[PDB]
Amino acid sequence: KLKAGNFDVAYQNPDKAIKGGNLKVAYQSDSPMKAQWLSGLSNDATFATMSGPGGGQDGLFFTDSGFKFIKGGAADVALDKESKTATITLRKDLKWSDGSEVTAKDYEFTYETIANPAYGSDRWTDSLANIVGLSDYHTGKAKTISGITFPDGENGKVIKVQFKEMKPGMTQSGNGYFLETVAPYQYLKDVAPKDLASSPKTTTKPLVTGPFKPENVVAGESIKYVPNPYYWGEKPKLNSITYEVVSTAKSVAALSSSKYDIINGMVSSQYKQVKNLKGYKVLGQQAMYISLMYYNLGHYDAKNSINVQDRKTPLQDQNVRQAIGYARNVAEVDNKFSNGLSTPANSLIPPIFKQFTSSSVKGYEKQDLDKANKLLDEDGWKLNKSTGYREKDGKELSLVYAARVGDANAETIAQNYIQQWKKIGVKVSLYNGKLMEFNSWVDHMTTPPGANDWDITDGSWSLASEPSQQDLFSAAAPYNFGHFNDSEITKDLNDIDSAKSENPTYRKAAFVKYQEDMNKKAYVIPTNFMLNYTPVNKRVVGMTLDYGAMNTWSEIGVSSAK
Amino acid sequence: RPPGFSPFA
Ligand SMILES: [Cl-]
Repeated sequence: KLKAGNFDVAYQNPDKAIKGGNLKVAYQSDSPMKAQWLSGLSNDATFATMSGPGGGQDGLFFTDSGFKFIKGGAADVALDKESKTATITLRKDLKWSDGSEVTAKDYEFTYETIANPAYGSDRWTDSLANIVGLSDYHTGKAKTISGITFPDGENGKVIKVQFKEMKPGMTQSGNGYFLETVAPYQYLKDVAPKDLASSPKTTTKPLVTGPFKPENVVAGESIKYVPNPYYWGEKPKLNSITYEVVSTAKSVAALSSSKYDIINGMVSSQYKQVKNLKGYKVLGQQAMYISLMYYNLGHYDAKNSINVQDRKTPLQDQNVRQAIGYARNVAEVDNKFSNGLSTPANSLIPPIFKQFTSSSVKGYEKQDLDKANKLLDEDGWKLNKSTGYREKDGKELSLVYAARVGDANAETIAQNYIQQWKKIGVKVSLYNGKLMEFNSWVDHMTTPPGANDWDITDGSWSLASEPSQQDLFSAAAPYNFGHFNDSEITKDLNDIDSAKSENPTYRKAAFVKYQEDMNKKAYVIPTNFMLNYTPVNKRVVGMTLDYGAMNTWSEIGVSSAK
Repeated sequence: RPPGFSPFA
């Protein structure tokens, strides 16, 4: 039995909030905090969530519960279909945490932090290539970005972004075709590009635009938020916010002792205990998330920003990729460890984007050992009676599985799949004989070209707030860390964001073909959709998980002290 | 807003 999305979205406290005082928040991370206040240089969702009170790495635009752009935030955006342009207008009194003005150059500088390879960003994508002159700037063929212009100059509050083709998702946040953050140029201009990621000016002592500012950052541990006097909007209620990382093992004990008022991104296996904790209300909603299984299919060319599917591996055969997916027992694993929060995935598009999901799409949600064996049989891999593993040309079907650290069931689940691949005759061993730590895993997947010492890994995503998956799978993007390149898949991705897909009936059919083709080609295998839950202490006022709530950090407060 | 690597939850 799986739990329905009938969790309470908001905790409506009858108690009035005080002045201030001190809120204590934590994020469940077994890895140390990675402090990076520039959106272009940060790859993890862990710190992106922790940077919330500071502006969410300096987010600009406001949003309704459907992630669509609305007016009234730090900046406003307007589209023009026939000219193929976006116009971004910053607020006249938009300021950094040091009092200095946020200008048009600050927004453009964000594009440079990703496009200019000297900063070492992993966020380059085919989506960004749609901006006129950005590809030429990215390759170094130009000195500036021609598609980005300033109607009122670099000091002004207006920026114009020129596109080659208009995209449907442009009315929605997380589209990726244009950026939504600003970076402090004046403060960071004297720092060499290759030094910017490790500079104290982007890590421990930065400048922000949000309601709170980091008074102190304890590297790899915590943030000390205090109210920002130069914030354009409402004055926050609280005196301070402390945002800390908390290990999986210590999370439940931290709740019992009231050390934290809120813990975000808790694993499904702990919900059993969290629900029994009085003094806390457990909120919840459909996670904008997917976990899936990756195959290592090639390498990434960094100089030319292109994924090359050229790795010499038995995983280049389609029948081998499908069988390994069909061998897994995701459903059995879910029913045993996830407390009804994880539903086995049928495709790549999560239930949260309900409009573009289809029950017609059959995937790998149901285990089929017989079909797995057959697919391997009719492909040329014959089982060896002696060893118990399939062989071809005398080469044994031996693969490396880079499994990852997680909850207390992480090591169990990893071995669970290994035994299933054992049943079909595929020899699978763990990477270096032990589970991989999150921080070093990300570096191993994102850094070019790169790694050839793994075959199977598990990817977990805090997905973009827009259904399109160009920033995950497009040929130019490093985030495609399996490094596949398929003409049909590219066409499917492009057709999803084509001019015809402005028509939602057409875009619906483009998503359905994409999901069916991704399942068939089996470059990646959809594992889980998740339902997220959040324990909130009963003293907290104005707390909500609603995606439409914009002034959340300013309106949030407490009813009592410790 | 943008895609991000998550720990596994
Ligand atoms: Cl160009």
